[PDB]
Amino acid sequence: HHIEVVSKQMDPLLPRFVGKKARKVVAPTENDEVVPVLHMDGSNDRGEADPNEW
Amino acid sequence: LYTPKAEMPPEHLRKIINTHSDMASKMYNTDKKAFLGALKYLPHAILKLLENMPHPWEQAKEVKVLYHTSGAITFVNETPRVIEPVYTAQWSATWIAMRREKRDRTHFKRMRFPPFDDDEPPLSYEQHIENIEPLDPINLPLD
Amino acid sequence: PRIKTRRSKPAPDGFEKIKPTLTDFEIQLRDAQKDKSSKLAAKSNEQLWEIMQLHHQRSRYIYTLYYKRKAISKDLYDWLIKEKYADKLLIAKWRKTGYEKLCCLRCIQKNETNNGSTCICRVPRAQLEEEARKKGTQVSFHQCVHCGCRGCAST
Amino acid sequence: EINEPPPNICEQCLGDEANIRMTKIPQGSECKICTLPFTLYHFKTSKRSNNIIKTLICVRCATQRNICQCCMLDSRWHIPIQLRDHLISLVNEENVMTEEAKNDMMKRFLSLKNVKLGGAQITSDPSEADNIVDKLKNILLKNPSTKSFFLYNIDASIPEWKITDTVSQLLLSLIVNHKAKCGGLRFQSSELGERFVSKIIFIIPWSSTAENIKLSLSLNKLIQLEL
Amino acid sequence: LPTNHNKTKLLKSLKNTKYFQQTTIDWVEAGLQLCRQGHNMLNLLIHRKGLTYLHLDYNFNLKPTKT
Amino acid sequence: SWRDKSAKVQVKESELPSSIPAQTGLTFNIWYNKWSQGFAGNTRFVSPFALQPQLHSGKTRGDNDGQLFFCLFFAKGMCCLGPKCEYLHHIPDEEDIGKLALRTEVLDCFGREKFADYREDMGGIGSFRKKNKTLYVGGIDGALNSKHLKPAQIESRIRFVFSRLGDIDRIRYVESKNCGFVKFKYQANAEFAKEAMSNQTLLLPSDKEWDDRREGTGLLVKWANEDPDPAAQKRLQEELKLESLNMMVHLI
Amino acid sequence: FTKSELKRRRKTRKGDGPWGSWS
Ligand SMILES: [Zn+2]
Ligand SMILES: [Zn+2]
Ligand SMILES: [Zn+2]
Ligand SMILES: [Zn+2]
Ligand SMILES: [Zn+2]
Ligand SMILES: [Zn+2]
Repeated sequence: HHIEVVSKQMDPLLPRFVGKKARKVVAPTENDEVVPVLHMDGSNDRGEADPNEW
Repeated sequence: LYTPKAEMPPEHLRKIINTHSDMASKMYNTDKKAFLGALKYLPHAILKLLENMPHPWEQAKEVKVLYHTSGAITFVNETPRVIEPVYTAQWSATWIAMRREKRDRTHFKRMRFPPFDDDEPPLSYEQHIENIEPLDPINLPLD
Repeated sequence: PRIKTRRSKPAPDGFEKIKPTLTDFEIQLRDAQKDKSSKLAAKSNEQLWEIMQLHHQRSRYIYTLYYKRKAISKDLYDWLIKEKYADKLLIAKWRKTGYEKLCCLRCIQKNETNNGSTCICRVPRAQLEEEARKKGTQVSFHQCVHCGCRGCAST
Repeated sequence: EINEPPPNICEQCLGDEANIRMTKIPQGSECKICTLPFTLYHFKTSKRSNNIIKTLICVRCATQRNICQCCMLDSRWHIPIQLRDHLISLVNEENVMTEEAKNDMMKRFLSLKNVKLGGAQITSDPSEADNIVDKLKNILLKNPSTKSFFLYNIDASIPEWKITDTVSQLLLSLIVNHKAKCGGLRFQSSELGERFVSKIIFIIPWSSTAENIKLSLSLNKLIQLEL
Repeated sequence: LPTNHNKTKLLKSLKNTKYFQQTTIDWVEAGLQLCRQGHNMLNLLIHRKGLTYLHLDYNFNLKPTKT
Repeated sequence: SWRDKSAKVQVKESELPSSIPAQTGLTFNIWYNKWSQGFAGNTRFVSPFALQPQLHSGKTRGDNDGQLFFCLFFAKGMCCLGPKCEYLHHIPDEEDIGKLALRTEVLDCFGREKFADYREDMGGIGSFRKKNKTLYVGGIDGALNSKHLKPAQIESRIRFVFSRLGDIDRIRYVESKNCGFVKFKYQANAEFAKEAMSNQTLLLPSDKEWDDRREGTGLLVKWANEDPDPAAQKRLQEELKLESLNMMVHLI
Repeated sequence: FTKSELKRRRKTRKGDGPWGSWS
């Protein structure tokens, strides 16, 4: 089925965009796909001797 | 496919303005928003109105006007243009007329300001002014 | 009708005949101008249309006097136009074929109308009737919003 | 933002015209669900039809519910969203709801998520819809002139409209209390009453295993009276 | 130096729309109507803000009603 | 019948009331049409007019057109446009309900959009999310100017009032809660009544407090949350199932 | 359409000129 879209010109007194009113909106993250965090190391001698200093 | 605007009956505009003095219904709820919107352009309107001040030799100057269908604003569309030397001549005549008046009159009553009190509203142009005839303007009598 | 200045050229001879006719119109307009506090919307619009139709009638009168009846002098007519007892543009439209009858100028501006097209009042009643019959319904409207126009009466 | 999503309007709603001319006010209202600006679309279904149809909800909301943007009905079956969710809950499952959060902030948040709700996941893919339909299908298979009566043995579930319409078919006023079942029927004339009676769960005296029935009536009546 | 590209004036823009009509009104009428209009505008704004206790006088001399 | 005659005017716009209610405060607020600088005492009052339907109902501009919406002011019994009104002037019936059944999901019979949620009172026009047909009827104490009537008397009068405006699914008065629950045949009907008897009087000419009807506070006709009572819950469920069977058979 | 039919039918409007009643 077919139709013609139009933009009716409105009175240039009334607000152009009646909708927008500076809403506070929290965003959903939408991290639906999982992603790794992937570091390759294994320090034991220096990695355990250091914390006593750090 | 263009055509000019409708030179409407000014009576219509008057009626509209009359209607929008007692505004207190859900009828013309969006017209109030219109009024608020019009504050953007009110200074422009003011400028136009002061631009077409009738000069002191014009008795009763008409002017073309754009106006919102809800009477939220009344612009003075006409630009007040004049033949420069002619204009100078007119002002010169008023300069000499005014000067003459100053010469002759023993005392010169000035207008009290402001003209109207805070209780007194802006009187309707139709009810008071449009009936009564204006006094003679200033212009030195020419041979 | 504007306000009589020094710059107003006074009315020529044959105005004394017509004065009381357009006087009535003026009076009506005065009656039609006031805070008739119509809480309602449609009725409020109706008042406005009363002024509009009245204006049409006054202008229509002068047009009639000038053109159809062929009574008043040209100078007088000109004076009337200048003073704006009758709208000139409307008269011009009337003079043109097709708009012999025409409520007002606002009903033939295709720019103002959201659909790039004239006021439905300009559609001849017969056509509308035909349309309705074809559809099944009746005449959906009775007068447009721009003026009180139950058909604009091209025919 | 850019007008990326198109409007989601159904057929029945929109009307049977080859070409309508609708208008779009962008950023043109807060929706009826998630209080959130969206491109409001609207149109008269016919030229001379007085009722405009405006797009109540936002496109994201529409997608989310998988519905029309004007009807608030499923775009497939043209039925109430809640009802369709109930149907879906019934066949293939036990529980499918589409919970709208009734708190003004949270609703916005929910709307923002690109995730279909319970029933919407079924009705989006047409294959699944079809499957659901077929499963549903499978699942399927003496006149003293009183003008004023006192009717008894009234099924608890029956409404007054059904009663009065039935009476009309057999032909006024009516009083029913589903607690007592003392159906205090009254006719607009006595002649009409006569007509009715002469024309005759219809237990009917003319006051102005039936025993057990009377008892059941009795206790119920008593309870009603105490209320 | 006036910039030339912007040849869509305000009045012209307004003229383009339907929501304005034009009439020949006396300058005094224009004035009075614009005072009335302006007054209505400012009062509408003030009331909208909520602060009805600021009474506009018709002479545009604003003052509070109450303490 | 309504269709036999043209609709009379409820009240001429001279007789209509102004939009300046009661001076509840010290000053009037132009952009709101409410009052301000003081909210001392309750706002609500009793409707001067009422839909006497047989004396009023009839043809309109709408009955010519096929306008699908009924006149709010008809329901309120104060329409100042009688036959010249676009919105209709008669009690909703199966024919008209059926006619607008597509659109009425999204919005009322008064052609105004429903919302996500009920207004916390369940007071305003219904939510789209529920297809409720059940009006809560508070403020009967106020609606009768503190007339110590019988519960039977109350329920009967209520019946007389709402049965007149729409086909009833059931009514039940509650002595212990001093209120009604007035389930209707159709949602359109429910909508219509809910406005038609909002702020109205339960009093009658036979009653002695007839001239004091204005001075009290009118009927609080709101929408009803479904009962906690499992006796009716089960019934509701059954009904839902039945309806579902209908539509589901209709899909093929 | 006959122009006399329009002549008879434009007097059926109960009002005069631009505003007709047309019942
Ligand atoms: Zn016109
Ligand atoms: Zn027109
Ligand atoms: Zn016309
Ligand atoms: Zn739809
Ligand atoms: Zn939304
Ligand atoms: Zn009405």
